[PDB]
Amino acid sequence: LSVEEKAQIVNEYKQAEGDTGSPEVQVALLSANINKLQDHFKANGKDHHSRRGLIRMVNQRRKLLDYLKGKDVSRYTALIGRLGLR
Amino acid sequence: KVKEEPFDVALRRFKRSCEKAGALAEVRSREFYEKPTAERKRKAAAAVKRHAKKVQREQRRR
Amino acid sequence: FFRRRRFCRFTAEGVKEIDYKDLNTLKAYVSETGKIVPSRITGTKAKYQRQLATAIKRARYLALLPYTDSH
Amino acid sequence: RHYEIVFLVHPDQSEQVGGMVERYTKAIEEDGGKIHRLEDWGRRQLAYAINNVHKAHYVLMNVECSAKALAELEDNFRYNDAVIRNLVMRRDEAVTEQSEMLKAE
Amino acid sequence: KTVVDGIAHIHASFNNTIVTITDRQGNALSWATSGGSGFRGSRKSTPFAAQVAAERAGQAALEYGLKNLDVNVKGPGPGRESAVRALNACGYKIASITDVTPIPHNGCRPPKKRR
RNA sequence: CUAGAGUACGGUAGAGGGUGGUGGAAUUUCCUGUGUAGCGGUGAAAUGCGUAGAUAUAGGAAGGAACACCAGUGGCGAAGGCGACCACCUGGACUGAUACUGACACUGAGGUGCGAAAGCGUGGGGAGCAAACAGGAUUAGAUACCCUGGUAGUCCACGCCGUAAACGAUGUCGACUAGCCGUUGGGAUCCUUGAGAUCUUAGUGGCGCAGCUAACGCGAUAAGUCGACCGCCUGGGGAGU
Ligand SMILES: [Mg+2]
Ligand SMILES: [Mg+2]
Repeated sequence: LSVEEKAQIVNEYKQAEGDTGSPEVQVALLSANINKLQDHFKANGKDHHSRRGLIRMVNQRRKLLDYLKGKDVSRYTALIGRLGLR
Repeated sequence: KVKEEPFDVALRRFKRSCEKAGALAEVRSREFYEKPTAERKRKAAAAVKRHAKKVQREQRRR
Repeated sequence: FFRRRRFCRFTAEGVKEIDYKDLNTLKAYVSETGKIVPSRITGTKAKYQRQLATAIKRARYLALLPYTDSH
Repeated sequence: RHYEIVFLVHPDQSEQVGGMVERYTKAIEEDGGKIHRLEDWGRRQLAYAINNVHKAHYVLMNVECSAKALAELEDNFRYNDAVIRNLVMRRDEAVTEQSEMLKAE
Repeated sequence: KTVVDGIAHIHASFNNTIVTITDRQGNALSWATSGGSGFRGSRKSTPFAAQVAAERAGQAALEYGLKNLDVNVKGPGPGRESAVRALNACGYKIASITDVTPIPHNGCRPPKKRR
């Protein structure tokens, strides 16, 4: 993922902060990066050592959602529907 | 390559220049194929014979 | 200490990114037959020895340096 | 970006190579890529035989183009008989001029 | 027939040694082998027998002249340097001596190890 | 709340993957010249190859796979594994500064994946090497070792199989405990010329005190002192049947 494509996302899903630590910043950065790789793995089929890196990012994303659900519900469904998951 | 002036000088300038270049021990290791485990024994035994030589000489360097 | 100064042939100067163009440098590091020297003879640091081996293999490809005494 | 295309031509085409420079670099300017050096090292002797010749004519060139003009010169060198070897490179930096032909004379 | 400044080729295996006198064109003038001198066995591989066959090639070479020789030594076996000292014994000006040795960078794989 | 954990920012190092392309040395087959009696092999020989012109030697063509020297107790990868050069996509680690989130962590029965090599299926491709096999020799005997040949295979695409002395014969994670000599990479401080200096993290090696151990031996990369979860052992054969 590029540098300005990171800066496009942090500007968008900022929690009126200027700050990159909140889960709505972190979940957004991972989800844009999984969608980019899906055509790398339709050309490269036998790329197994890079398949291993993608499953790290998927499992990291389901851990931050349950932390988000384990605190609030209003912040949760305002983020699930804004990305279209589950 | 050795050019030329007596002849015995250019012989010893050729016997030595071949050995100081090589290509005589390398030919001798082309006549039987070593499986790569047996080439990991040269890599194992020669590393022991170098690090032990740096310490056994220190006993002479006492 | 000739093996000590040649370590400083790349580290004392700011010549960190060596090129395959300075043949006057690279001919100091190639033996009379054509094969490449070790790094316990020059004594160069192993960061640059790896970097030195690429500039040989590229200059060899462009026919700037031979391989053997045959051709 | 920031390529360092080096290619050598046939010794019998070293007369014609002056038009061969701009014939390639005009298409790069169509892409939108400026050129930061263009050196001609001249006629030198090889270290060995490449299709049974011994002279050549080295052409040094540093180009900063996008992905289309790289696809141009990748193909044009393959479809020629003047050019006998090439080498495309990549550095992640810019280019200053006048490297070594002063020092090579 | 008259030729000068010939080239001497020396091929030295572990069991036999073959010496050939040629020209710059790569054409045969005189060949001589260690087996043709009548050794045929354990005596065949000795560096002494690489002197008998060396001078015998150097005697049918004076049919054509060849006052100058250029030596290419090729092979791992013994008699690799003993054959050169048996060349100017016949009275030949040896100009330069050159190693030629086929060394593959990777090459085909060799046969298996003996037991 | 920020000490665990994760993000944003500079910055290095690497045979970490996948898709194409291009080299040089050597081997073999073929063509052509010169040239003429053996070559090859071995404790020694023989089978074999040779004037129907071999080996040698020079010129040319085609084709296949491996990638000298660098190369190292050296690197990278979760493990198996990974060495020609370039482009092409692509994963993670290190190191520094700085802001943010504020415990978001650990392990994991079942379940899901990636699995050397030999082998199996359909299609390619056939340089060398080489089980099965054939001949010679050795041999009371020799299916064997040694010699001359030689097929599946090894190579590529797609799919399968799932085991190895799959080894550090040592499950993952966290915290404390004398030292000294090396080495990869990275910041420091420092008089500055250093063949510099000392300190600090992340690896990787050689000795060693306490301590433990049946002994051998490990010893900040524990088999030392302690925690959290899991797997597994119960005399030898019978039998991992
Ligand atoms: Mg293993
Ligand atoms: Mg076990």
